Formats: sequence, C-alpha cells, structure tokens
Amino acid sequence: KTFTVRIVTMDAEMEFNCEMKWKGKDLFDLVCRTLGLRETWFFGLQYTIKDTVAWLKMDKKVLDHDVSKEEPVTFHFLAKFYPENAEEELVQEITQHLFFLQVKKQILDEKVYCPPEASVLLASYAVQAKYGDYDPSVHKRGFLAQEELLPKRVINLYQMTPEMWEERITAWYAEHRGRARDEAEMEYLKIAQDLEMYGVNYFTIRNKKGTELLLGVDALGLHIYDPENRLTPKISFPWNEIRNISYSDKEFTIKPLDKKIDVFKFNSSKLRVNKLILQLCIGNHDLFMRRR
Amino acid sequence: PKFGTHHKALQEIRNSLLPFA
Repeated sequence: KTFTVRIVTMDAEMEFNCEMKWKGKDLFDLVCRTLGLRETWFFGLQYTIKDTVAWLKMDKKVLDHDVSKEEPVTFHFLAKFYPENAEEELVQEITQHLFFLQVKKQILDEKVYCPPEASVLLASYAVQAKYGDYDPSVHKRGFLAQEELLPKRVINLYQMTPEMWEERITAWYAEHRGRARDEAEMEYLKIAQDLEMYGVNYFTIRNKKGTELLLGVDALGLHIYDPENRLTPKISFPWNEIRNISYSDKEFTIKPLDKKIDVFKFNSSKLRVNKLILQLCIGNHDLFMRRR
Repeated sequence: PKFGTHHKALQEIRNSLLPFA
C-alpha cells in the first residue's frame, strides 16, 4: 500500500502518499518539484530523534529511517546549507522566500545573534515585504502593535516603549517605498548573511587537553570557538586549506593541507551528532568547491 | 535610497537609539 507523510515548510503544509519502497530522493524530488524549487542542494527533509536533528538520506528508504512512523510521518522542509552569497545563488522566488522565513525566525528566536541596530533595519524590510509600500492613511498608528518585529533581547536593552519601537520601524519602513516583496526579502537576507552566527552549525566538543569547546561548521570552513563566544572563532580552517577530516570512535582530526601546520583533534561523545557533523562537513565542502 | 547605504543606515540607527539604555 501507501503511507501518508506530512511535509512542513516555513509557511505551508503538504501531505503525500508514498509507496512503501520510496527512498528519500522520491519524496525529496517530489517536494521540490511541487514547490517549483530548483536550488535543491540547499535543502533537505528534517525530523528530530531525541533532541538531535537528522536529515532524510536520499539513497535510503523513507521507512528505514528512525523517524516516528505514527501517521502522518512528518518531515520539515528546511535549508540545510547556506549560500556564500544569497543575492547571486538564490534565483527562484520560493527559494529566496523560504530562506527569508527560515533566517527571520532564527533571528527573532535569538538563535542568530544580531546587534540592536541590525534588528531595526531587518524589521523594516520584513514589514515592507508583508505589507507592501507604506501608506499612512491605511497603516494607521498601532498597526504593528501585535506583529513581533524584534528579538526580545534588543527590547530589553533600551528604555523604550513598544510605540517608540513601532514609530522607529515605521520610519525605516517608509524608506523602502517601491521595493517589491522579493526585493525586500533579498535585502533582509543581505543584511542577515553578514551576521557572525549566520549559517553556522555549532557542536560542543573537547580538545585533547580536555578543554570544552565549540565546533562551527559553515559554508566557508570549520571553526573552533570558546563556548562563551559564538561570534568570533579562535581558530578557522577554510575548506580549501583542509586536506581531510577523519573520524574514529569519538575522535575527529582536522588535517590541514599545510603539513607543517599541526593537526587538530577533538572529541564528541554522541555518535548521532558525529554523523551529522560529517554530512555537514561533506556537503558544505562540496558546495564550496563546486562554486570554485 | 535616502539613507545611502546599509553601512550608513546601521550607524544612523545605532546612534539615534544610543540615548536609551
């Protein structure tokens, strides 16, 4: 027979009837075609098993995955990789739009840090995209009163009332007259992409001396952070300056192309997480080279 | 774009907000 799956995107919900033998590719190619999304390499189908994310493997049967099989079997369509330059790599309208929504939520949920002034400018493009051009006779004072435009973090940094925020965002909003939906969403993305925590996947690790650290895996390379500073890495390894990443048991080794440069090894305990890290290393490395 | 650039706008926004803390 068939089994029903529910597919969750950033703004919609879909439901598909899958033959029992369907691999990830069957389901994934179908979702992308339905969306008219052509830059498929950025995206994947996500589910979460015991507080660790996992991605649908293409060459694997949907039901051989350890996703909860209680109907409907649910997957979240999300970007797994991020482009180095959004304006140039995101061509389809739906693609730009789903990145916009995935990134905006990261910011409002404070998963991606952004300075107060960046959050105000980002909000103004967000409202421009949703409400179109400004018109003071239609969008009367108080029309953004219940709209969620800023991270709670920035409003707890200022002696400012909500009306003061709304007044400030509206002024910047008015500055974007003439900008179409897609244009405002792309502008939002251009600002967001320069943020330090943008597009980076963080994993807690330990160096051989036993010191607890963070691994950052993003489009440009591997990064090592002190756990209290996710903004600025202590060490970076660009993808082109890396010879190989080997994995064994719970130990990673980063081997630089420059043989005189010491090797960097670290441990991670959870093996589900280590599999994820490798996919993210492999995929990001591939896209990095193919762009060059 | 009357604010010129994003690089300028971010600074305009930061300094006009700076009097609150």
